[PDB]
Amino acid sequence: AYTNSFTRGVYYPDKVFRSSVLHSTQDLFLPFFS
Amino acid sequence: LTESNKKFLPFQQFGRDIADTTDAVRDPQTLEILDITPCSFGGVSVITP
Repeated sequence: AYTNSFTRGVYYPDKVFRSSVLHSTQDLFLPFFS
Repeated sequence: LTESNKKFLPFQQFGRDIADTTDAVRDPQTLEILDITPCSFGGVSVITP
């Protein structure tokens, strides 16, 4: 069967730390509601 | 340098800045997080009559 992954499959893309920023990353991700 | 309260995950060793500059580091020998801050600078104005 099938089901919908709402906002799952989300990880930290890089080996670096950030804080209180909105960071854009083009990486291997799981699309939302997939 | 200075002690920092940032949390670096075990794989995380360097924290980058907006300008892709490391603004916080993890020491390879001791696993503690250090603050980074560029040294003071500024123009030198000369006031003269």
